[PDB]
Amino acid sequence: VDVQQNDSATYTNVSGNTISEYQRSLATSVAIEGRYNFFSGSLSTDFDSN
Amino acid sequence: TVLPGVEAIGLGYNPFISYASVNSGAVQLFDWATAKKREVPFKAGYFVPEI
Repeated sequence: VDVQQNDSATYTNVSGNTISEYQRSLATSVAIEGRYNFFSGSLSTDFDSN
Repeated sequence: TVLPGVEAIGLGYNPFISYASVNSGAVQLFDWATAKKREVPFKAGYFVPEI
């Protein structure tokens, strides 16, 4: 048997990192008024989406 | 003691497979366990074949 010295080392390192972020906002508002000498009217509407 | 590397010289070798490594090349051809040994002048206690 023929034995040869072969003292050796190898190293490898691979790493990946990722972040993804998405954001949305929506706002809506409506205000209405109505007037008559013997009547008053008001309406409001509000909407929010995230 | 034998000088490290005396097992690697005289190794039968293939030059195409790879650059200088003991993993290119097959088996030791020479009986240098048995040849006449000289001490190497710059390292006391280490010996090599006289050749």
